Amino acid sequence: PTHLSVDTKFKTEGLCVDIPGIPKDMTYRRLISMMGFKMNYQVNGYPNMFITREEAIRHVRAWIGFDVEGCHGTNLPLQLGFSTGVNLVAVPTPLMYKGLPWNVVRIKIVQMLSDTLKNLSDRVVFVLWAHGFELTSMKYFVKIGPERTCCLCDRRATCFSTASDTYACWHHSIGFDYVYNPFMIDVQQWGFTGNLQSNHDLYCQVHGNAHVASCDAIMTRCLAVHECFVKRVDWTIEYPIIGDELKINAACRKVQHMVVKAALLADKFPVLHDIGNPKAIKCVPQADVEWKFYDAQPCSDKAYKIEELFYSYATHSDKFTDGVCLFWNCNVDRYPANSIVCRFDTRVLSNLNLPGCDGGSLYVNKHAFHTPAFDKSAFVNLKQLPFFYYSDSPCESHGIDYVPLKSATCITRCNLGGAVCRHHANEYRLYLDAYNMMISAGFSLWVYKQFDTYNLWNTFT
Ligand SMILES: CNC(=O)c1cccc2cc[nH]c12
Ligand SMILES: [Zn+2]
Ligand SMILES: [Zn+2]
Ligand SMILES: [Zn+2]
Repeated sequence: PTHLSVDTKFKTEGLCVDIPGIPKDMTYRRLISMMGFKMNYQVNGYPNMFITREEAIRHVRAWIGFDVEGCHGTNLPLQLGFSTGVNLVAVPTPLMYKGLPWNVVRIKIVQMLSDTLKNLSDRVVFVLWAHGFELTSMKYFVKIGPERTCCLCDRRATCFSTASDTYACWHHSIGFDYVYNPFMIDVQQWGFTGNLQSNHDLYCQVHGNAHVASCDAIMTRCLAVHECFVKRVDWTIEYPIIGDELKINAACRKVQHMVVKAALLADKFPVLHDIGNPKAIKCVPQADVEWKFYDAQPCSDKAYKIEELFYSYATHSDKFTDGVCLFWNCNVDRYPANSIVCRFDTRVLSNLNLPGCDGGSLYVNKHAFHTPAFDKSAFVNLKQLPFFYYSDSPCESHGIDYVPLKSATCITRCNLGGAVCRHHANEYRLYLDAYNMMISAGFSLWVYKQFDTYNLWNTFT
């Protein structure tokens, strides 16, 4: 069982208000036929328009919530809402657009999906809370057939043009009018009691219901993300490389060793309390410090209460007041004052970060991590960690042309002694690039208020 069988049953109770008299017994095969799509027995890579919950999770970057509200059935106009906040009105003659015929509506749909998805996925997954009109309207903007490649490149075809009779991916679809071979999934098939708003509002206070189709489309994708990434967590699923994943991850490792090593040199803490990843390793292996590890998986729902991390039942818990605490991506409600902290800012706009549930976001870099909403108050006992570069390594070149470096934040023997050497200038600039890579990727660094880089200069005496 790799794909969803067309002979699987589709619960139709949710479709009987827009479609009165629909059979209770219904397969995907009969539903697709009813929707106007002739699969004509095809073994060419597109076995079903609808996908499994598992296939949907592997393709989370393609998720676009879709809702159609029957505004006034090729007799009345339809309001087409997308989780992008777009509302289009199709006529059969929070961004809201006036009534227009399908021939122009379908052009806008291709433009919008292509701009949204080109840098995220090779496909679209229409996430629905199906009531009837969204499925019966797909024949107006969707064409299906064998799997294909773009006319201008080797990527999988996601759009079709009736004007030129050619196929294109999301990058080369300008002027294309049909969505080609889309995927879709009905959230109602997962067995819910009650309507969309009641199920959504159980877990999210951030998306309201302004009664437009995009509002439902957003709430639908939000509820799907909650079910698949907040309540259900699968860290085994790997996701393709689409951006700066390898550079961002390497930068995080360089930044972590740098910041922790400098803190241990500047304030000579005897013990370090490392909380978070149960698979974490000593980021500064040569440090003198007593390195103690505490297991806490990434919290995907709400941030950990600092108090519950010490709830040791009938035994005494450790005193974190001695030494320093390292919370590298361990999201707590209020950090202790003696901490070094890396906290992902969920508000960041990027191709790695997808909108999440209740203010949080779904960070997808090798794995999907739903992260709780960023909260500035978690850092009240700390300060924003300033940029600095520290190096005790020898001033030795080993060899890109050179411009002399002048910086107050290059903490080296050469800078103390008057002039930065070529090696430390190359290393400072590389470290500044990795630092900016990680900050721009959404990460934020915080440190105990007594942290001072002035204390680092005397480690050369
Ligand atoms: C930081 N957390 C602790 O010191 C600790 C120590 C011993 C048991 C438990 C259970 C939860 N936390 C514990
Ligand atoms: Zn292409
Ligand atoms: Zn929501
Ligand atoms: Zn030097």
